[PDB]
Amino acid sequence: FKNIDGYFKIYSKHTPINLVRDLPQGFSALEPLVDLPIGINITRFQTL
Amino acid sequence: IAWNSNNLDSKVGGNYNYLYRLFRKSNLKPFERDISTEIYQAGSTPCN
Amino acid sequence: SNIIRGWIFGTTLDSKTQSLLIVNNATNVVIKVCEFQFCNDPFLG
Ligand SMILES: *[C@@H]1O[C@H](CO)[C@@H](O[C@@H]2O[C@H](CO)[C@@H](O)[C@H](O)[C@H]2NC(C)=O)[C@H](O)[C@H]1NC(C)=O
Ligand SMILES: *[C@@H]1O[C@H](CO)[C@@H](O[C@@H]2O[C@H](CO)[C@@H](O)[C@H](O)[C@H]2NC(C)=O)[C@H](O)[C@H]1NC(C)=O
Repeated sequence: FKNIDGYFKIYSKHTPINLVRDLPQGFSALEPLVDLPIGINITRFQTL
Repeated sequence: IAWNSNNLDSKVGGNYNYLYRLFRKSNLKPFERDISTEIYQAGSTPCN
Repeated sequence: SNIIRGWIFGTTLDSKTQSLLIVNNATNVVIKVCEFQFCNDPFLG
């Protein structure tokens, strides 16, 4: 998630895994998903 | 692009539909919109 | 099991300023920019 010059930019990627705990190793580049012209001052965030 | 619109937006009594921001703690960022209507505190002694 | 459903981004999150909601409800993906009075503990059920 990025916030630059009035644009909120989102990149993402999905991966199949088989584990129980701990963020896994490896490499995978995220691709552009969306670019929203919201024009607000984000400083904090909260997960739903 | 800018053009004069006296015929459309001027009223003989006075057209008060159009508004601007005269006070902000800090300058805006590029392509940021501020619609907040919060009583601007000039000095000390908070306003409530 | 699709527990994480979205996010809210903002400054004060209390309807004096504008906030961004990105939520995935059971049927749609909803993106809104409004003046929200968010709950202190938001969640889905
Ligand atoms: C974006 O919002 C932040 C937080 O509301 C502003 O930063 C605050 O600015 C006030 C003074 O105006 C300070 O007292 C706070 O300590 C600041 N907090 C943080 C976390 O920085 C910031 O000025 C806003 N930016 C714009 C361009 O309005
Ligand atoms: C997920 O959110 C969408 C949009 O907020 C809901 O769709 C709306 O539902 C109301 C209530 O029936 C309708 O009046 C609107 O026309 C719908 N908007 C659409 C379809 O774009 C949807 O119902 C929500 N899903 C759940 C499970 O609550």
